[PDB]
Amino acid sequence: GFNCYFPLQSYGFQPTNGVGYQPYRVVVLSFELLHAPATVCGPKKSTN
Amino acid sequence: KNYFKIYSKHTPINDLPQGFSALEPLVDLPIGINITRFQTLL
Repeated sequence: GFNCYFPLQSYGFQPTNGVGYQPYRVVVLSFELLHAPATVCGPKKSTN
Repeated sequence: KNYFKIYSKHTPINDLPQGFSALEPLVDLPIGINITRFQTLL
C-alpha cells in the first residue's frame, strides 16, 4: 500500500541492458581456519 | 584418546588373552567436540 512494499524485487535481466545492468555471476571464496584439520590445501611443489 | 584419535588391532581369541601387542593408528582428526562420555551404536 502507500509506503508498504514487499522487500524483494526481481532483476529484469536482458541482453539489451547496458553492461552495468547485465547479470554477473559472483562467487565468493570464504576461507576458514577452524580447530578442524586443514583439508583444503593447494598442490605440493615436488621435484625429482 | 583426546584431540580425538583412535588406534586399533583385530585378532582371533579362544575373557581377554593374557598377552601384549601394540595397536596401529586408525583415525586422526579434531572435530571440536568435548568428549567426556561415550556410548556405542548398536
